[PDB]
Amino acid sequence: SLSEGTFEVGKNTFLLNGEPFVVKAAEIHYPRIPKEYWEHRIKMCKALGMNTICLYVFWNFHEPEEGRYDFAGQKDIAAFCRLAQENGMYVIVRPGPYVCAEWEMGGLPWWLLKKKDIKLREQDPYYMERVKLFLNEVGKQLADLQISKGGNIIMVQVENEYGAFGIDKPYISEIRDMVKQAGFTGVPLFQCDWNSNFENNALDDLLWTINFGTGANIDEQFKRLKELRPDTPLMCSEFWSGWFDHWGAKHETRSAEELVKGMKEMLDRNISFSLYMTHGGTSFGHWGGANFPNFSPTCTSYDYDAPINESGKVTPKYLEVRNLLGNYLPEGETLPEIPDSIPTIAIPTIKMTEMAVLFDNLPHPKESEDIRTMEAFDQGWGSILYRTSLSASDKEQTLLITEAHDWAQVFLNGKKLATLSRLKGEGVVKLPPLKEGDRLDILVEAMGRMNFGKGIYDWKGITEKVELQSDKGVELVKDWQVYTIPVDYSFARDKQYKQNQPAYYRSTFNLNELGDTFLNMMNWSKGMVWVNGHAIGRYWEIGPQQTLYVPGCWLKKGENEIIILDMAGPSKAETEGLRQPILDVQRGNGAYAHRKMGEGHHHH
Repeated sequence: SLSEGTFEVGKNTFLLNGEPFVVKAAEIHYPRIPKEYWEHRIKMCKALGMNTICLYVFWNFHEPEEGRYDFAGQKDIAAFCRLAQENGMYVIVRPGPYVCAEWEMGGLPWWLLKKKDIKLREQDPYYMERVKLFLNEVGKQLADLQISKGGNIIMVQVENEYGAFGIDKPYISEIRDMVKQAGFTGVPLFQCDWNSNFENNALDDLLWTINFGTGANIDEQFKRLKELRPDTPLMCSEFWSGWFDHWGAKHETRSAEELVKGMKEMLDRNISFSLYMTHGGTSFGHWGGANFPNFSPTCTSYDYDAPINESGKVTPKYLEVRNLLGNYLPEGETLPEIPDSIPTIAIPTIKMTEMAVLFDNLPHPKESEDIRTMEAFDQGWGSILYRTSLSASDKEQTLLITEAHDWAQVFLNGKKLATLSRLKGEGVVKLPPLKEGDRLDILVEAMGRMNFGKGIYDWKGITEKVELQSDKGVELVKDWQVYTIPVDYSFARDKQYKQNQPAYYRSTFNLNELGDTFLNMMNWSKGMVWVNGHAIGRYWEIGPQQTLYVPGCWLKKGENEIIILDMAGPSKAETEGLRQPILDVQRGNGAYAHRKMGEGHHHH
């Protein structure tokens, strides 16, 4: 076997193979970076002056269906770690089960919600059992990569900021035991929390660390920790810097100044850290999360205004941090060279030739007397259509959908009547006089499940009931035909394309030269996109994001295929490839209630 290296918690310092070592880590999310660019992004982190990469492990990404573990291709976290080792970069693993990170349900799998009374992030028998099985799989993948086994992994995390969730040491203790039983026994295990709550779940046999963002007061952050443990090395597990967007909210950026300063204060005290988002990348497909308690979906782009932008390019911020770090290098040391950027191409207008109307391409219906959530129909992602028939009526009636989780379109005999957005907490629809048998269609699109606090308990579809009010009172609407519309590329491809309402659009285009491009979705309403089978992510006319990053590595010389699922109908069925992204263009009326639009001068 390979020789055994070590990483230890020393006296006021970390020791890498017996020598003091300051962890200068780059936070990276392997699911948000095309597997073909992992190497490139790793090199960018290296030339930046980082010596370590911190990796959250996204549970639902690897086990989208109970029992169906996946660690191949984009999900091959071992491959990423090896790539990291091949570039002399150490790794710190945060194996979940919960990771937050503005990701779908904070990393927890939707199928856990199939158990109505499931209790998350505590010793619920079913939850704990799945956590143990998931961790064991992660162990089979990364345990042999611990530094103690010739690998590059120096530390492993126990849970994630539990202090901001509750107080349950027995739970944390069991999680710790599972991590150890999973195979991670050769390196130190650590906890991370806030200066104001780390004592609530702090275990004595574990390293304690603190998380905070730009503008924090270093001394005020570690003051208490030094008291409890005078000899413990200090580490800001996650230094949050930058800004991630939300649909319907103004785009923002953070100054390189404040960052460089914050990073210098810690460096000047030999305080270890992980720049929370050295490279954000993209929340491809349906993986983006959402804010809690006020539902707010994050944009597809996870640029974060990080040193390394979404497409992996150098930014003024990169240079400023690279130059800063370049000073704290060992005596007689030179920073590695900055890798060349990936070329960008502009693709000429692509006209969607084929079109397939969703209502004319429905899967088999699931029949249900009462309303049930999407998960109750064994679906975790995509859209879900609740259809029924209504009795005749002479006068107008009103429909109250009690919690269309996320975004719904309501149709009467195919004609759109209304659009209800969870961002505004809407739920009422006006019905005109009805004829016996009129068809009521309620198409509910599920966006990301909230990823913070109790937001993880986020059921999609219609959560409780649908009520009809008439001159005779209010009654529940029952007897439903339920159609689950999955996000699988396979489902989007298998449609009756031919040649207002929800539809799949398709077209092929030829390329003679490759490179990264940004699809202009300015002509479209809302939905998701696939290019050569890859799920590029969601888009929404309201912005701030208007383009979708498409990696050149997912493009091919010759014929390329693009499929777009548009929910409300485009202004024009065509898109184009730009060489620059659009992340600061908003459209339409406020997507949120005025008190959250953050602006008031002369409304009305």
